[PDB]
Amino acid sequence: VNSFSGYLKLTDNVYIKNADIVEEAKKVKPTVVVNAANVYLKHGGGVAGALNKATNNAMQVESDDYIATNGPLKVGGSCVLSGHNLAKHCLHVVGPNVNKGEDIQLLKSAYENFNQHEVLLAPLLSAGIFGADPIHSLRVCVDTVRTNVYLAVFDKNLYDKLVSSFLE
Ligand SMILES: CC(C)[C@H](Nc1ncnc2[nH]cc(C(=O)NC3CC3)c12)c1ccc2c(c1)S(=O)(=O)CCC2
Repeated sequence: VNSFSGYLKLTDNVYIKNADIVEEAKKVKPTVVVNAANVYLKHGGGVAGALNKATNNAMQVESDDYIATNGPLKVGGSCVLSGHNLAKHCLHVVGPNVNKGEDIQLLKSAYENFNQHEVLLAPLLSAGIFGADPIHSLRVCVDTVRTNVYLAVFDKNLYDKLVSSFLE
């Protein structure tokens, strides 16, 4: 139903909340939930692990069948698969992992995938153990995405830092 609540409005199309993306998906029932995926769709840790465990491993089983016949994605690319019990669809987006040496310029391409969907629930791409500067990831989101994006950031200190930095 795309019924989002409790978000701060940063721009006319970008919203942010201190929340777990899994709990937001259960409450909102969005048309699209974004996963911060890797190229072979191995959802072991972080955001991808939280989403997969909330589907009771259905997301990993579907992702393994997709990779067996289609092979890996590219950095900056995306794949629409089922959203299972969390959303109508899951948009698996691969942002660059700068801690593993990948190019930060590809973060723009990663966010450009969001423009194919009118409204999305999403994490902050390439943050956490992917190592991108989170303030820079928020700036790329704001400058690239034109559709309605609801960012769930599950860390109060990081949320407060992002909001303070944006309001400078
Ligand atoms: C910056 C984080 C606060 C954020 N995490 C989250 N953000 C929003 N809903 C979440 N639910 C569980 C989370 C989660 O990370 N759960 C683990 C047990 C810690 C979580 C996040 C944002 C983007 C990325 C990652 C992590 S990652 O997985 O480290 C690498 C991929 C990019």
